[PDB]
Amino acid sequence: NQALLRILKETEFKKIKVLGSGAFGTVYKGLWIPEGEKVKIPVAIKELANKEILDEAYVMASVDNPHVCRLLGICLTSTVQLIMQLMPFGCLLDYVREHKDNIGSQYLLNWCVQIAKGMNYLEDRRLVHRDLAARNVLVKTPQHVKITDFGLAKLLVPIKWMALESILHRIYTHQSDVWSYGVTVWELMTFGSKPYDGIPASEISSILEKGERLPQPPICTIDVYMIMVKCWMIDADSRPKFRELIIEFSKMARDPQRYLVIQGDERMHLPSPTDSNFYRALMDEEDMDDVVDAD
Repeated sequence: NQALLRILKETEFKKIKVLGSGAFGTVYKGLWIPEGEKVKIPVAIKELANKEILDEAYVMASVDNPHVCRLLGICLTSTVQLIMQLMPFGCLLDYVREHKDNIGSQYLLNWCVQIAKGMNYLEDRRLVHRDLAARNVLVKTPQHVKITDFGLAKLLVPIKWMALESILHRIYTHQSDVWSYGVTVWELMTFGSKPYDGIPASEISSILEKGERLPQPPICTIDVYMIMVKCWMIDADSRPKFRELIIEFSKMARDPQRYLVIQGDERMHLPSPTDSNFYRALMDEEDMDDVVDAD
């Protein structure tokens, strides 16, 4: 459906401020000015054959799930610029670093559920993300996270997030996405530690072949670490399925203290109904499955 992608002229938007720079391009806070109107509407803009580009943009614009960000519009000039909904809380990687040791188990486990729900939706569509990482998950509210940057990897190298077969053979599948999910979970549980820090990307493949993996995060029980380890099995078909991961983390979220050990966790519960309602009226009106609370 081409009605899902708005083609914008550069005259009706302007980049105002940089939010982050990558290898794919630069992300700006921006403003949309509807033609014939006076209002400035805050948006996010990412500046990176047109037919090949538009073909993929239409796919990205078709993504409709509470946990994957949808491409809303595009402007093609000398540059390709993408427009999506601005999310003030930013990327989850920054969020966990800036809130280190101050995040409750209920939030961490529920984020794992939500990311796996978003990836399952892509898998059902037979779509592969290719670049899942904490830097590519955004916070809509503390209770609601969303995968972003879908489509860009294919459209345009994260060795330390990649499945061995991706490193060696540039094979990308749903099951290589599961490997990167495991690394993403590791990032969250360590509050944004760098994976294999101090180790050259050039030797990651040899480290993995020797059976070495990312270490157990200090807050993870053995059951949680075992899920991560299963995500990094050499045999792709022996790794978990996103559908299974949804179920597993949803179970842990029902008894969160049994699965993560976090100091002061008893005062880091999910927000009250009052506060959850305020957050939603104010910045999260889209429909979404209820978060999993403790039994």
